[PDB]
Amino acid sequence: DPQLEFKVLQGYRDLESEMHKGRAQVTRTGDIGVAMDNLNAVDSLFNKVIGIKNNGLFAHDARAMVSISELAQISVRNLKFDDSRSMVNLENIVNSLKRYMLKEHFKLNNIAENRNATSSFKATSMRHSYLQQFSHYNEFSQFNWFRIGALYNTISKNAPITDHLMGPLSIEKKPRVLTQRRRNNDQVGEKITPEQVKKCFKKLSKKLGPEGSINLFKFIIDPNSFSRSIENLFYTSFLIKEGKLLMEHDEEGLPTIKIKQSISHTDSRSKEIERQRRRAAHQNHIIFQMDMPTWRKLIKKYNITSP
Amino acid sequence: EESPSGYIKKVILRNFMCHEHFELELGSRLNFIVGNNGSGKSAILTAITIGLGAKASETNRGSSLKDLIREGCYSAKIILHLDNSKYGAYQQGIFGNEIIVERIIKRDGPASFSLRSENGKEISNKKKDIQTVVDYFSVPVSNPMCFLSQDAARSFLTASTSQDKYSHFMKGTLLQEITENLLYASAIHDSAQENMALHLENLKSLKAEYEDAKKLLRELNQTSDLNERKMLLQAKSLDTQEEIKRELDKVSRMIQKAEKSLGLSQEEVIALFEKCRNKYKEGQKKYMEIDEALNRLHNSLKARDQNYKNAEKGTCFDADMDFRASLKVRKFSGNLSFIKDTKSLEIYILTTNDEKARNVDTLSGGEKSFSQMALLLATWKPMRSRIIALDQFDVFMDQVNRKIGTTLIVKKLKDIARTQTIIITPQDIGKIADIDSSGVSIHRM
Amino acid sequence: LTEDLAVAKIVKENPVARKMVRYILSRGESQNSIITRNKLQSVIHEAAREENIAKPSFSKMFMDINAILYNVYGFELQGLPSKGHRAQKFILLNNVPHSKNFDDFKILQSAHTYEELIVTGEYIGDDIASGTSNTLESKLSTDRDLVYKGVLSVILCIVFFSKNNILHQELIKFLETFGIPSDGSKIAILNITIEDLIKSLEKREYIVRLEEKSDTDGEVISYRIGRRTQAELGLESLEKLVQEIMGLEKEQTKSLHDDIIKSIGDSYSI
Amino acid sequence: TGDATAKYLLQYILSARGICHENALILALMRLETDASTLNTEWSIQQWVDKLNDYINAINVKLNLLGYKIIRINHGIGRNAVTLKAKQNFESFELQSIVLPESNRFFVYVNLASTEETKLATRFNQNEIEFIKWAIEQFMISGETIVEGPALDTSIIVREVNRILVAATGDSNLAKWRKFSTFTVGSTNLFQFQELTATDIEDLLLRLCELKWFYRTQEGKFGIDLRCIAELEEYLTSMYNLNTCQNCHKLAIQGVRCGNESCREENEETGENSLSQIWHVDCFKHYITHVSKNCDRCGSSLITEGVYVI
Amino acid sequence: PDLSSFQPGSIIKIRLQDFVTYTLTEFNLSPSLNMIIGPNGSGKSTFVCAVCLGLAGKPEYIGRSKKVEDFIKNGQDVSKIEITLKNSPNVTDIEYIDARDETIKITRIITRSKRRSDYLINDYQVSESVVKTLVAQLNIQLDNLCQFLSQERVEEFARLKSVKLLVETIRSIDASLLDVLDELRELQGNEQSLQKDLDFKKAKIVHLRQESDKLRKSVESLRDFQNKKGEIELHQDVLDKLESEIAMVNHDESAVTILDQVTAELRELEHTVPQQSKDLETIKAKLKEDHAVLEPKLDDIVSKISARFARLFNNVGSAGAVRLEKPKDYAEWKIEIMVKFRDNAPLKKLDSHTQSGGERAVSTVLYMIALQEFTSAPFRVVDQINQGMDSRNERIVHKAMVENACAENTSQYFLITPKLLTGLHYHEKMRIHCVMAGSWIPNPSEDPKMIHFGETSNYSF
DNA sequence: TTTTTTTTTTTTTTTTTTTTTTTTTTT
DNA sequence: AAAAAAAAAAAAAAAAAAAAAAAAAAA
Ligand SMILES: Nc1ncnc2c1ncn2[C@@H]1O[C@H](COP(=O)(O)OP(=O)(O)OP(=O)(O)O)[C@@H](O)[C@H]1O
Repeated sequence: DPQLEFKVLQGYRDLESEMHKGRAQVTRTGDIGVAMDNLNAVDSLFNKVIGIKNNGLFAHDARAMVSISELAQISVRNLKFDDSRSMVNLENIVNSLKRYMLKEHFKLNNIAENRNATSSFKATSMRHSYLQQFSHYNEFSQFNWFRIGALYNTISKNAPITDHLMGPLSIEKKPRVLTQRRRNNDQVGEKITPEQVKKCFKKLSKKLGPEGSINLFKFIIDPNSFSRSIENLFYTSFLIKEGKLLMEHDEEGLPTIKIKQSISHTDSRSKEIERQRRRAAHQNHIIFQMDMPTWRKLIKKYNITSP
Repeated sequence: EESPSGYIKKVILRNFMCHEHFELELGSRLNFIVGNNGSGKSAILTAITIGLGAKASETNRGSSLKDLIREGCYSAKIILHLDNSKYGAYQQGIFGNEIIVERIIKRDGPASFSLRSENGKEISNKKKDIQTVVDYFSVPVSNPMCFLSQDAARSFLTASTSQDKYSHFMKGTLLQEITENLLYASAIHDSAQENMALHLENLKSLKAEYEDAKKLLRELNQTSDLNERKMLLQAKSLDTQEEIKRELDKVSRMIQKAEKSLGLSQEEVIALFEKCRNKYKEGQKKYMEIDEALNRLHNSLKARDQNYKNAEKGTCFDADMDFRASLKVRKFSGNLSFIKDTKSLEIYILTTNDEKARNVDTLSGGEKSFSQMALLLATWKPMRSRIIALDQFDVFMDQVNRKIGTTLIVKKLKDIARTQTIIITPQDIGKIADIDSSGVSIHRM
Repeated sequence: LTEDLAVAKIVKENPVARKMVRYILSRGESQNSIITRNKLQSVIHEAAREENIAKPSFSKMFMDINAILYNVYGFELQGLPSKGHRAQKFILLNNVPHSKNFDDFKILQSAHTYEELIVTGEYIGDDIASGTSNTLESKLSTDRDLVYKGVLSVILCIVFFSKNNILHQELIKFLETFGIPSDGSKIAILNITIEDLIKSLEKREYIVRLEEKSDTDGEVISYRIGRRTQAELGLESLEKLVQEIMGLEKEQTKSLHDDIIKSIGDSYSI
Repeated sequence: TGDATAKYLLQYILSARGICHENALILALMRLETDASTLNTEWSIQQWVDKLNDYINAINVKLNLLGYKIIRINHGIGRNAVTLKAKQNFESFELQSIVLPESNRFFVYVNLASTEETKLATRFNQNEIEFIKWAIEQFMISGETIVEGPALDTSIIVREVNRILVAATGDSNLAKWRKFSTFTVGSTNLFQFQELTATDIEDLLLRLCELKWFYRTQEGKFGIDLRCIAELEEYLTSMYNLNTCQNCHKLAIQGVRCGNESCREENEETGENSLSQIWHVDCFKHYITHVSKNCDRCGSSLITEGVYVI
Repeated sequence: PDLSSFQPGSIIKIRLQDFVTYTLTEFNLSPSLNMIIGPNGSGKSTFVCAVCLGLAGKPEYIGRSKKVEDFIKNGQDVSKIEITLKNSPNVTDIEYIDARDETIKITRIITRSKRRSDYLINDYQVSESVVKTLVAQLNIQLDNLCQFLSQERVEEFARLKSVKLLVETIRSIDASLLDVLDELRELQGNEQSLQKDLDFKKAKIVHLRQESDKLRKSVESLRDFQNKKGEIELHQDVLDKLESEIAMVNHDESAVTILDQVTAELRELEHTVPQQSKDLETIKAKLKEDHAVLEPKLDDIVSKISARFARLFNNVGSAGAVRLEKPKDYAEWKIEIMVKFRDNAPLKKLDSHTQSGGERAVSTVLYMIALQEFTSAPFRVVDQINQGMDSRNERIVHKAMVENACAENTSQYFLITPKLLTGLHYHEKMRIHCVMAGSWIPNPSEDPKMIHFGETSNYSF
């Protein structure tokens, strides 16, 4: 059923189109329900096809599935369980950064400050009681940012290398403005019987007879040309490759090409294996060499067919 | 007849290979481009291969774009008129009714890749667009089974690695994106399950806080009857009491240690209890909702995997059976062994005088070129490209197998009717066979 | 005494490492310390051709480079995990066992300049007609590149404590409580905007921003730790930083490991 | 600790952009001998500066094998001046009331040869180092020119020269030397570059002053400082035809001269401006206290007929 | 034994035993031209695999298979390859054979589990290396892609990088002195850079002399300290002298690691230069000696090749010729067959990425057909040259082989062709082969009576 | 004069040829 | 078990596209 595939592909395209708004929405808020509002629709569009299992729709489905798992990932990262004891929560460490970056400020402006496996049970009125009074400064110049710039340089693993002037002062200048008209304005584009194997067979079983016999002494020869006298040989090779001419040499010397006429029986249950094993009775081939000078020696046997 | 549009209408050539400026239109579903090879045959197919977002390294007719330029010029451009005018088309409201994509290559700087609309309005000049419009039309141009390469046929048949044919066939019929995306989504699910098992410990911490806060409520308002619930008969207030004051110091130390835990008062103890309780009873809801969502996702993924297994087996057997049914025209046959362990596409073919299973490199010519066609025509129903191109399928085989190639490919282009075709063979089949059934056209350079 | 004659022989039999230490020690002076392998090879292919020696296997001169950089002064070249001598990108980083317990000197003598460089709430550095005396007090670094760790320990300590996720607007409205303006006025010590500071901070790969697209609503972006802040830092030393910021001594800090880990989880990842 | 100590001290010195006073390294050594707990009681400052010199010799062996070097130069404004400027900023944060000999040696970290490897070790663009070279040629050209007038009593060169003159002679009844020549161009002329703009030169001079080589005098004029020794060590000056010291034959662009008619007359036989004999402040102090009172080139007397250089 | 016109090294008649479709069949060749022909997969293009395996050749030189015993007709046990080749008057130093016999027969009998079996030279037991050197001494090589190309390597010609084209087109005669000349060039190239490094060691010596100046300064500083130590006796002139020596001595002298810093590191740099330069000069002299003799004959050969090639190439429709290049210092001497197929396009190179199947096939034929006189090779095996060739580019590629094989002084052209065009132009000394098939053939596996009967060359036997 | 578009340059990342090296059939 | 070309493996080389910066022109 093609129509079902067409329409469910359209539905897949629509869901993939709205997927970007879905992803932005889950990125902002942190709500999982958008991962399921489309999961229901993709499960629907998946099961809606039951008669042909056409690839490509499964491919769109795979893209939709990795996208839904991605939205689930974005949502699952956005859970936050805050404790009252854990002394690393955000508004208890930003209000300690804003503690350390001003100890010299409190000593400079002389505005002094007073005191206001443990299993992590409870500690709130020592690390949120008086470490929160430092929360109303909002001007840059008050904090010594030269003390949490130099607590990342001797605590982290920064690479402290200096600037040397013996080298870069002796570089070369660059008056190498590129060539005008390297190559511009080309814009020149000027707005301006080959196979014929059955012919021999339709001559054979119309003129010779269904069990007649001729030879090289009669068939491949030609009294005027050599082309038409070797093309016949290649046509004979095609015919005997097709298994339609009987070529077993009698001891007189001449070859014998007779129309292999299997008495008409279309039953093949043993004729097929008979032919296959008769070819397995391997036809060690008769290399039927013909030259140019001896084309005139074997005309028939003594230079006479129809010169 | 209905033709889902996406069939390339016109190739417009500006300084390419050996053609300054010639443009010839394509046909309905099968076209014949003949003449003399190189003289306007593989150039057209190289234009169609490149101007659909492919490099020239994997074309074997020029290892650099800047080498493909007509010698005597500076910039080459090729205009490809797709057809966006029927079912399944791509944004008919913006791109008009006939997309026009072109690529401009010059002997220096970056090559130019542009989407142009119908009338001429330039849309987006990016290489990520042409790789999206045709991905929408689903035309795989890179791998040989869709766009065969005249110089790569003779080597693809035999010289390709055992894994080459397998991976090309697999990623060609879309059957590998499914495995990759499903395994990738499973990995995402594993990472999410690990984050959930991590969140389980934080939820345990919240649970411990909720229960110990309940314990604080109990140990706080356990001293209610001792000093407050006696308000019954003291209404006259608000001698012989021999045993009044007994444990005033013990109750004092108890109240001190109870209210001096961290510094909260009685109402503040109950307030923290309520806050931690609400935190726990909301985190529970969020955690369980996430768990249900993940479990439903996982079960849907399992129902994807089983259908994937079924689809793989079905597609492989379809390939096998159509391959054999095409081989049986020359009275020999074989079987394709998709060994999913060593990742192969070994083509075991036999002749009219054999016994045991022969090799894929043993037979040649007749048992080769006619295995090329037989393997390719078992990768045209699974892969559903809207267009297909053939360039000298008969790389070396005589006249009695070219007919049993042509009169088989014409037939296999009747069962499917969504794919346009262009065939590149230097021979003469113009008005030689009974190809008068419409859908074909002659184009000799 | 094996070290001195050892490094002498090392620099002796290998004259391409001697002409490579004085390259990676002068690409990463204090700017971006990453070196892509493609470049490390495109320079080693020319610093060994004109060196009268066949260039050895990369995994030989790599151990040679590490041996030199460790012996003379104390550095280390190291490849970062890109999602051993196979890392696609390498960074320098100090490696001597740090001496905080007497890096008191280097924190003090670079904190003291606050009592002399900003009085009455203005910076007196751009005052040209001033008596500059730094070369006689040995001021321990620059000052347009010391409030670049000043603002990079209050952006990668407000991503190290929100579970490796913080939005853009949340970060701006969480920085404006420090005084750092955001409407477009340059921060008045290091003389640059805040958005361009974040962009150049991206180019150094200290943080990575996530780009979205919504034509109807707009774009929102998040600031999760990049790679350089994961390799040139470490939990074994982030514990030290956060142990000092709170000023609490070694007794009330035993929990800090798991306290951080259950609030930071997907940051020290790949 | 050999690895440890010789690993710490180089970090100390190239962290500070290079240059670092000796009385800071000798305190970092007491920092690190306690960080590995290798305490000492039988020592004075002599053994300490000895051990510092020994460690610098070892580190210099390794570096000279690598291709960089730790020079050991003197700042020529004198013991009392530099100890004032340094231990005047060590009164709030101070170690344990130790006594230091008022020293002047300034270890510096520079590269010897301008190879192709360290060709690009800068933050500056092309135009910016072009301005740097243009500025320094202006510095030397303004240095060669001497002019008459009253010399200020504000700079430390002037107060120190007068103090040591009075201390050596003993008789304070002496007047001012009546000329000055400055190697420190004023701002308004360097602002007059052609290609770049004014604000560019403003912030560029600020950057350079932060890179510890363009110290700015108290009057608002900058010269060139202890990353001159990384720059054409002596042909930096003989290129613009400036000679060297007398007592040590190292460089000097600030101190005492005697440019009177006798030691005057740069070599016009060849045209190279080989100017007068120049001293360092400590060099001049020793040369006047324990040698003579006379310019050695053509027998002058400089305690009355000398020049101020600033 | 009508050996009346067979040139030495040739092959006279093949007879095969237990091959892929040849259980027992015997060819009967001709001295001049034996156009092998027949229907598809008729076992007519297997006689080429047979010559490549019966002249002790390798298996990869054909491309038909990959392993050595894959030609043993599956169903058999052992395969016998009997082939006869005319004896040469220049080939000697061979065991179990004299220099009188005018016909030698090399036969290799491949077994099942033993790929590298024994050989057969005139019914005598011969090892592998002996017959390999004998077939080499018969001036017949099979790796020369200009002489022996199989069906699976016809257009592996154009994929040959130029340098290798020169090597395999001049190893038709001899040029090993070109190899020793390349060795001389690389020796000179390394010597040049060593000399430049010595010229930098010169500046090292200059720096060492400057450091010696610093050493002398350190000795004068030590002399100041010598005075300081010799005169320290505080028990007024003496006191004044002590104060005039303290500040005089620079307290920053770093001669500790400079005094004995360098004494003998430069004499080892100055212990290699002069005779090394003389050796560079004698290398240049020998290089000029070797290069002087090469160029004249090596360009005269190429001029003859160009004349014959252009006279043969003008029939396709536009001009072209072969040009040598000697641009680089002899390690990249290379040849480029340059071709034009119509006039208005320029003269272009020959490679895969330039021309089609038909053009590259025409080039591969006309390059190895005009390289006829200028090499000693009795037989050549052109393999089914029809890949992408239309009528006009097949009649000519065949006519220009017939009129080369029947003019005079003809070498054996092995030509196989499944296709066959009507109205060709045949001549006298050619021998049109063929290969029959079909189960209606009187199988001569037991009776060798009718093993060849039908050939029109032995009309009465 | 300032903003936007063009343009050139640089950087990063893939792909074709090429070398390496343990394993391995072998005398 | 003492030589051998062999298979297979790692590891650098070039190619193409993208992004940033600078120049130039229009408003
Ligand atoms: N290893 C083998 N064992 C047995 N038979 C084989 C083997 N390999 C190939 N054959 C058979 O022998 C025949 C080989 O013939 P040949 O190699 O001449 O084919 P061809 O080269 O394609 O023919 P042409 O090139 O003349 O069209 C094939 O038809 C094939 O079926």
